[PDB]
Amino acid sequence: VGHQPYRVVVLSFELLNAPATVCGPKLSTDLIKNQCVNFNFNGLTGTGV
Amino acid sequence: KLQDVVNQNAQALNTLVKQLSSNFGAISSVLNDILSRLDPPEAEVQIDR
Amino acid sequence: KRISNCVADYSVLYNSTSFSTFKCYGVSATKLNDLCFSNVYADSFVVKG
Amino acid sequence: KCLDFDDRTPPANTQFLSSHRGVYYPDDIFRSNVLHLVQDHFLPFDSNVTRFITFGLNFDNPIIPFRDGIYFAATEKSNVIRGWVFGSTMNNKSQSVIIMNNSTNLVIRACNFELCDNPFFVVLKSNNTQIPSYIFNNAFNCTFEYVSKDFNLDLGEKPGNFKDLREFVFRNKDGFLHVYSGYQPISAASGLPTGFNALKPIFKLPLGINITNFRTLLTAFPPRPDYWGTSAAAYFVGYLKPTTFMLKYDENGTITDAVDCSQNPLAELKCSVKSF
Amino acid sequence: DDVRQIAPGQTGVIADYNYKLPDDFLGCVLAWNTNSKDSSTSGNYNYLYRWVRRSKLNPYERDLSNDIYSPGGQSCSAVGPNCYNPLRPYGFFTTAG
Ligand SMILES: *[C@@H]1O[C@H](CO)[C@@H](O[C@@H]2O[C@H](CO)[C@@H](O[C@@H]3O[C@H](CO)[C@@H](O)[C@H](O)[C@@H]3O)[C@H](O)[C@H]2NC(C)=O)[C@H](O)[C@H]1NC(C)=O
Ligand SMILES: *[C@@H]1O[C@H](CO)[C@@H](O[C@@H]2O[C@H](CO)[C@@H](O[C@@H]3O[C@H](CO)[C@@H](O)[C@H](O)[C@@H]3O)[C@H](O)[C@H]2NC(C)=O)[C@H](O)[C@H]1NC(C)=O
Ligand SMILES: *[C@@H]1O[C@H](CO)[C@@H](O[C@@H]2O[C@H](CO)[C@@H](O[C@@H]3O[C@H](CO)[C@@H](O)[C@H](O)[C@@H]3O)[C@H](O)[C@H]2NC(C)=O)[C@H](O)[C@H]1NC(C)=O
Ligand SMILES: *[C@@H]1O[C@H](CO)[C@@H](O[C@@H]2O[C@H](CO)[C@@H](O[C@@H]3O[C@H](CO)[C@@H](O)[C@H](O)[C@@H]3O)[C@H](O)[C@H]2NC(C)=O)[C@H](O)[C@H]1NC(C)=O
Ligand SMILES: *[C@@H]1O[C@H](CO)[C@@H](O[C@@H]2O[C@H](CO)[C@@H](O[C@@H]3O[C@H](CO)[C@@H](O)[C@H](O)[C@@H]3O)[C@H](O)[C@H]2NC(C)=O)[C@H](O)[C@H]1NC(C)=O
Ligand SMILES: *[C@@H]1O[C@H](CO)[C@@H](O[C@@H]2O[C@H](CO)[C@@H](O)[C@H](O)[C@H]2NC(C)=O)[C@H](O)[C@H]1NC(C)=O
Ligand SMILES: *[C@@H]1O[C@H](CO)[C@@H](O[C@@H]2O[C@H](CO)[C@@H](O)[C@H](O)[C@H]2NC(C)=O)[C@H](O)[C@H]1NC(C)=O
Ligand SMILES: *[C@@H]1O[C@H](CO)[C@@H](O[C@@H]2O[C@H](CO)[C@@H](O)[C@H](O)[C@H]2NC(C)=O)[C@H](O)[C@H]1NC(C)=O
Ligand SMILES: *[C@@H]1O[C@H](CO)[C@@H](O)[C@H](O)[C@H]1NC(C)=O
Repeated sequence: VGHQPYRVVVLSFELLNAPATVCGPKLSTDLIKNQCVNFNFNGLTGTGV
Repeated sequence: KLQDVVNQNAQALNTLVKQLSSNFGAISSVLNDILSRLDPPEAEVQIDR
Repeated sequence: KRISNCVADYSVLYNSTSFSTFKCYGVSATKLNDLCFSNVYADSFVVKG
Repeated sequence: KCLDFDDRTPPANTQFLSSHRGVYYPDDIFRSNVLHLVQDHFLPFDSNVTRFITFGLNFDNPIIPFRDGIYFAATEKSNVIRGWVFGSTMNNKSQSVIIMNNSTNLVIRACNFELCDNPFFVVLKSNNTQIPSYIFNNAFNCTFEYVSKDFNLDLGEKPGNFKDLREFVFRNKDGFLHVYSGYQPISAASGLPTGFNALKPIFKLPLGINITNFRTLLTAFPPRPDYWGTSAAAYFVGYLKPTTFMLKYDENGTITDAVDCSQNPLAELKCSVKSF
Repeated sequence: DDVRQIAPGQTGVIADYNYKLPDDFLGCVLAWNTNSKDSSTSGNYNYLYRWVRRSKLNPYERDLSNDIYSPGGQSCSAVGPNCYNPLRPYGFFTTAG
C-alpha cells in the first residue's frame, strides 16, 4: 500500500469581504426585521436586530 | 485641570473600546468569525483566549 | 483549477468515493455546509502512499 | 387486538398556568449550600399548559409532539394513568420505547412496535382484576429491555377529588432519555395545583432513538363487557424551552428554590446579582 | 477507509448517517483488522451502511428503518429511478486493498 498510487486534491479557500462564489447547501429563509434573531449572511453568523 | 479630568476619562473609555479590535493570540478578533468557522472544541480554545 | 459559482455538497460523493485522507486546517469539516467562500482553488496530483 | 372507542368527545385542550412547577436537577454534580446559575431547557414560570381529561365519555389519547422535551403532570386518585409510548412515527417502521406499569412491575421496552391506534389496559371495576390487553400487536428488533421488581398496584376506584400529583420531566439528549419524577399530595378538583417541586433523576436510558411524539397509556373501566367506560383522571403537558434559571441547593444537595430570570424585573434583578 | 470517521467532529457517510460521537467524548476508540474473519473469496455482503439520509444523526443515535428513499417528496412504492434502498452492502473481499 505504501507504493500504491494515491490521487490528491488540495482545496484552498478564501474568506474575504467580497461576494461569495462557492456556497454550502444550506437553505435560505425570509428576512425578519426589528426583532432579536440569529442571522447567517453568506456564512457569517450572529445575533441581533 | 477640569478639562484634564474630562480628557483622561474620555481617553480611557476610548481605549477600552479599541481593545476589542485587538487580537490576543486568537485566530480572529471577531467572535462570530471563529464561531462560524470552527467546531465547538477548538472554538472553545480560541474563545477562551 | 478555479472553482466558482457552485454549491459544495460533499454528500453526492458518499456512494462513490472513499477519501482515505480528509484533513481541513483553517476550518472545521462539520462547518463546511454552513460556509460561503470568496474563492476556491483545487490543486490535483498523484503521489505514492 | 387493537380496540377502538366510538363515543369519545374530542379533547377540550384547555390551558392552565404552571406556577412554579417543572424544576429538575440539570446535572449530576453534588452541590451543597450554593446558588447555581444554569442555562438549560426548563419550563418557564406561569407558562401555559394543556389539559387532557378522560373523566367521562372521553378517552383522551392524542399523539402529542415532544418538542425538545416535556413536563407531564397527572392528577391521579385511582391510578388510571400509568406509562407512555415515545417514538417518531408510532409505527412498526421506527423504533419506539414503552415505559409502562402493569399490575406487578414496571417495564421499559424499546423495539419496533406494531402500536395499536388505541393502546389501553382493561380493568373490570367490579372484580378489580386486570384483563390482559395488547398495547402492541407485535414486537421485533428489540434493543433494550428493563424490568423492575414486583409490587402491588391498587386497581380499585377511588371517590372524591384527586389526592395525588405525579410529576415527570422527559428529556432526550445524546441518545439518552432522562426521566425525572416527583410526587405530591394534593386536594384539587379540576386545576393544576400551584406550588414548587423539584423532580429527582430516576432514569437515564441509553435508547438512542429519535423521539418526536408520545402517547399516554390509560386503563379503561367498562361497567359491562359489551361497552367501554372511564374513571376520572386528567393530565397536563407543558414544553421545555431554553432559558436561564437560578437554582438554590441546601446542605443535603436538594433544590429548595428557583428563580426564572426572564419572568419579571425583580427576577432579573435576583439573577443579575445572585441572591434571593 | 471509514475508521478515521469514528472520532469527534468528523464528516463522512458513517459520521453523518451511521454512528455519531459527541464533541465532548469521554472514552477510547479501538479498531482492529478482521480480514480473515469478516471476508471471503466470493465476498461478504452481510455488513451494511446507510449511505443516504434526509438529516444528520445526533450523537449516540441509531436509525434502523429500511424505507425507500426519495430525494424530494415523491412517495415511491418500489425501488427505481429516484427511489433508492438507503442501505448499501460493504462487499468485503479477501484480496481487497
Ligand atoms: C406493520 O404494520 C402493518 C399494519 O398492520 C402491517 O400491515 C398488515 O400486514 C398484514 C400482513 O401482510 C396484512 O394482512 C394481509 O391482508 C391481505 C389483504 O389486504 C391478505 O390478502 C393477506 O392474506 C393478509 O391477511 C394487513 O392487511 C396489513 N395491514 C395494513 C393496514 O397494511 C405490516 O405488515 C407490518 N409490517 C411488518 C414488517 O410487520
Ligand atoms: C408485567 O410484565 C412483566 C414483564 O413482561 C411480566 O413478567 C413476566 O411474567 C411471566 C409470567 O410470570 C414470566 O413467564 C415465565 O417465565 C419463566 C422464566 O423465568 C418460565 O419458567 C415460566 O414458565 C413463564 O414462562 C416472564 O418470564 C416474566 N418476564 C420477566 C422479564 O420477568 C409480568 O408477569 C407482568 N405482570 C402482569 C401482567 O400482571
Ligand atoms: C429488523 O427487522 C427486520 C424484520 O424482522 C429484519 O429483516 C429480516 O432479516 C432477516 C435476517 O436476519 C431476513 O431473513 C433472511 O432472508 C434472506 C433473504 O430471503 C435469507 O437468505 C436468509 O436465510 C434469512 O432467512 C428477513 O428476510 C428480513 N425481513 C425483512 C422484511 O427485511 C432486520 O434484519 C432487522 N434488523 C436488525 C436485526 O438489525
Ligand atoms: C438532610 O437530611 C438529614 C437526614 O435525613 C436530616 O437530618 C435528619 O432530620 C430529621 C428531621 O425530621 C431527624 O429525624 C426525626 O426528627 C424528628 C423531629 O423532631 C424527631 O421527632 C424524630 O425522632 C427524628 O429525630 C433525623 O434525626 C436527622 N438525621 C440526622 C441528624 O442524622 C436533615 O434535616 C436534612 N436537612 C435539611 C432537611 O435541610
Ligand atoms: C426525527 O424524526 C422527525 C420526523 O420523522 C424528523 O423531522 C423531519 O425532518 C425532515 C428533514 O429535516 C423534514 O423534511 C423536510 O421537510 C421540509 C418541508 O417541511 C422540506 O422543505 C425539506 O426539504 C425536508 O424534506 C420533515 O418535515 C420533518 N418532519 C417533521 C414531522 O418534523 C427529524 O429530522 C428526525 N431527527 C433526526 C435527528 O433524524
Ligand atoms: C450515487 O449517488 C449519485 C448522486 O446522489 C446518484 O446520481 C444520481 O442518479 C439519479 C438517477 O438514479 C439522477 O436522477 C441524479 O441526477 C444523479 N445525481 C448526480 C449528482 O449524478 C447515483 O445514482 C448513485 N448511485 C447509486 C448506485 O445509487
Ligand atoms: C468516472 O467516470 C467514468 C466515465 O464517465 C465512469 O465510467 C462510466 O460508468 C458508467 C456506469 O455508471 C457506465 O455506464 C459508462 O459506460 C462508463 N463510461 C466509461 C467511459 O467508462 C465511472 O463510473 C465514473 N466513476 C465514478 C466513481 O463515478
Ligand atoms: C394561555 O392560553 C390562552 C388561550 O386560552 C391565551 O389567549 C387568551 O385567550 C383568552 C380567551 O381564550 C382571551 O380572553 C385572552 O385575551 C387571550 N390572551 C392573549 C391573546 O394574549 C393566553 O394568552 C395564554 N397565556 C400565556 C401566558 O401564554
Ligand atoms: C373476576 O375476575 C375474573 C378474571 O378474569 C373474570 O373472568 C370475572 O368476570 C370477574 N368477575 C366478574 C363478576 O366479572
